[PDB]
Amino acid sequence: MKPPFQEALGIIQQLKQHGYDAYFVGGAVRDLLLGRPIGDVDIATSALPEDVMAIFPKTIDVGSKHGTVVVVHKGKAYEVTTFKTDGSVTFVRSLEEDLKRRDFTMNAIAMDEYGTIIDPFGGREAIRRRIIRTVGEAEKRFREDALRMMRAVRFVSELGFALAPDTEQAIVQNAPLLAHISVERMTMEMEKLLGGPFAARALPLLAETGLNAYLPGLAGKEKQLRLAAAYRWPWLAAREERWALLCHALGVQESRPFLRAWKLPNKVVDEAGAILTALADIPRPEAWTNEQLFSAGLERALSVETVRAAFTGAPPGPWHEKLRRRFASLPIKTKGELAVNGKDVIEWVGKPAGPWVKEALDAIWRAVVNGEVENEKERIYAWLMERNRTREKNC
Amino acid sequence: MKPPFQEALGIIQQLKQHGYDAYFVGGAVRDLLLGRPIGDVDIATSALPEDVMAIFPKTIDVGSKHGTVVVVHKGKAYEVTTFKTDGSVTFVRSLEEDLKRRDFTMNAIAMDEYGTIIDPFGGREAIRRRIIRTVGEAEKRFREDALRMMRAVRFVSELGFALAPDTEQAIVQNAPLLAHISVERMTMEMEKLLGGPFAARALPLLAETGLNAYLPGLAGKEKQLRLAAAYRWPWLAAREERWALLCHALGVQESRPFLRAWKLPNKVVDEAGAILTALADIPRPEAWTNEQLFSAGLERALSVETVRAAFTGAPPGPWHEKLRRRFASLPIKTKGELAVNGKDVIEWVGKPAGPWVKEALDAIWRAVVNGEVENEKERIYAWLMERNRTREKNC
Ligand SMILES: Nc1ncnc2c1ncn2[C@@H]1O[C@H](COP(=O)(O)OP(=O)(O)OP(=O)(O)O)[C@@H](O)[C@H]1O
Ligand SMILES: Nc1ncnc2c1ncn2[C@@H]1O[C@H](COP(=O)(O)OP(=O)(O)OP(=O)(O)O)[C@@H](O)[C@H]1O
Ligand SMILES: [Mg+2]
Ligand SMILES: [Mg+2]
Ligand SMILES: [Mg+2]
Ligand SMILES: [Mg+2]
Repeated sequence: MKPPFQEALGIIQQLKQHGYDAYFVGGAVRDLLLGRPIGDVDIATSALPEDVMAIFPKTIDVGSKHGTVVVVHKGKAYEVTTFKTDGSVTFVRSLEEDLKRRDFTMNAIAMDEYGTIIDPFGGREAIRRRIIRTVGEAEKRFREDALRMMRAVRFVSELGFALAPDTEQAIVQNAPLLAHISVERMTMEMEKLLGGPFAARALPLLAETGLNAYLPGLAGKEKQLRLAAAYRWPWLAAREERWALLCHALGVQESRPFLRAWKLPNKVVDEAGAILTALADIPRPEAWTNEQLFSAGLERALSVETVRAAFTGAPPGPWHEKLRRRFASLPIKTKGELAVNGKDVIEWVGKPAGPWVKEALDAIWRAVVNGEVENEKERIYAWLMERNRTREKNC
Repeated sequence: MKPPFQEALGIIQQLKQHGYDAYFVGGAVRDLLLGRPIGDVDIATSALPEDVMAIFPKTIDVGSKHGTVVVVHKGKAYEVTTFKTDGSVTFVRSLEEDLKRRDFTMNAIAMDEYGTIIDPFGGREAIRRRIIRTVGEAEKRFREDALRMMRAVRFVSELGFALAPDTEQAIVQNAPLLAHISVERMTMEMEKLLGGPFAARALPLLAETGLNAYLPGLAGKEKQLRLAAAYRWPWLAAREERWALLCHALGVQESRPFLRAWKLPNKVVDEAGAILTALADIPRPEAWTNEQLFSAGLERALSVETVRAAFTGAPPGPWHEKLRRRFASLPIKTKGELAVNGKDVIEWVGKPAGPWVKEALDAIWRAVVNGEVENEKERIYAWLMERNRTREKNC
């Protein structure tokens, strides 16, 4: 009894004591056997949602309508779900029927309270071989829920299994069925897929299967998805870093409409574009300017250098370290640190408030950051006063 | 900082550090002030669902569509919700706007990370006075969401506050609007209502307001709901015990269609009926038979005696204790313990399998339970053999 299951045992044990019968199901079982770090623990049972909610003190009703109830047990959330047959939903008492309806054999294993693997579909066998194979007829399953095809690919990215020959074939043959699946759902698969350790060969697969060109903005980018195999994807440590690089590798022109079409939240779309733009604007790591670094703020500069690294092969290590150093010597680090205020500039220049003020303050921060003048009132004043009779001597 | 809020502080503190601003809202603030045991802590914030989900490691998406996200923090689930204006939903940045849309002034208080009470609608006053008053126009609020009326009454039951004269008036004037609210939602209110410490006066209230007779099966039971005031409701310790007694007190004829019309889950409807039935079959605590006790199993017998107690005024103490004792001396406690098997009876009586076998086994368990014969094979055999030549001497 490995620690992730050890603590979830309470749940099974209690469902059993009320005469129910429950099992560990899902990736966690897969992971355990595969030797992976264990993902998160799910419990399937013969108990119906209102029974689960009656037995355990804290329960969250996530979706009891399709069998699932969240149980908070000794401090964590677990998803407990009644055994079901995938049509509205029908509940049963057969664990075997509940496994039959699961996507791939690896995912279709179960473990009992005593640690016994129950594996009626040869998932264990598929794990030894490292194969993603559909439970039952590859074709039928994908018709039932086209999204399964997407998962199959991401699983390739996540575990470096290979697609079974006939399962793969089914995908190309059943590609179209995707555009019936709501974007949101595809996005979370894509995101996982990009963060796969094997992302490097999952992107190409996205092309050699029919899946490309039913995914948003991946219309005929087949050439592009193949050359993607050369990108050092796994050093991307962040969501934005990922999307950014995806764009860069697909030669995406305007980041905004694309990342939007994927229904990613605004802040991510923005930040990804930010990185992307910075990267167009700084073509070499030495090229960073106090200005642009200040402008970008340490984090994003770092991400830029990481995304660059994932494209070049040059580890970001040394740059990240110089950026960290530079940033911490920037005479000011935010605009709010500026020792001088918009209203000061007004009193000094005898001009009424307006759009010239921004321009002033802008020229000032830059001058402070470039260290042309200290961040102190008296010295900016002189600086500004003297630079206003220079604009007179020029035109 | 009381312990319920102490641990939730983290959530606020983090939302604030990302520059958001969040408050403790809801019953828990009310509870705190009223001096009650604190119900469960909720957080309202200016941050949007996707921000909350971004900041906190474990999050459950219960309903981000209307602003709510559950955050698992240091081992508990908390409901975090973006400030909103009740129409689709509009998110704002005003805490004041978010409180304005809540049901009653007691429920519309707020507390900040430093323990400051923010109370723009005089909830604090309404607590001092012990009054349920609508936030804003009593009439308008009930039109917006008729369920509010139900809550007001259950809160009466839960806190012993009185309804404000004009709020009450609004209920009678706006009673009809209930039949637009789905039963399920009324059921959970009713259930709380029945388990109030003041249930004794909430049920009558249900009648003196127009609410009665838009609640299922409470058509013109006005007379009955008033006399309900005399029932010792607060000793009912269980859901079934409650419904049971509610039936008994409404003179409900057939338990089953009634409890069903309330959409309670089946096991409850069943068990309630069980208790109710046993109660019609045993009119005095002394009257319990080894038979009927064995037939009911300790739990239910106890529940019967408690439901009786709530109707009579005689404390169930002594009976509960004798039942516990009797049940633990029942020669067998389940039908499975019987020392003799259906197939034994066939071999013994030379008759083919069939419906007479049940009848035999039935007569046997009863005889064991009544202690007419030991629960042992050899002795049941004789008992049965000798009782089969008695049915010959009789007809
Ligand atoms: N689209 C689907 N069709 C059939 N079964 C599915 C589908 N999606 C999920 N499942 C089943 O339920 C589980 C889904 O859980 P989930 O997708 O969270 O984790 P997992 O696939 O097991 O691994 P991971 O934790 O990495 O995501 C799978 O184990 C599989 O049994
Ligand atoms: N129908 C409604 N109309 C307006 N506001 C509501 C409504 N239902 C709930 N609320 C608001 O949200 C909170 C709902 O919390 P909830 O019903 O869970 O607990 P509570 O009423 O505050 O007290 P308790 O924990 O005992 O139930 C209330 O405090 C109130 O602010
Ligand atoms: Mg999983
Ligand atoms: Mg978990
Ligand atoms: Mg509450
Ligand atoms: Mg809580």
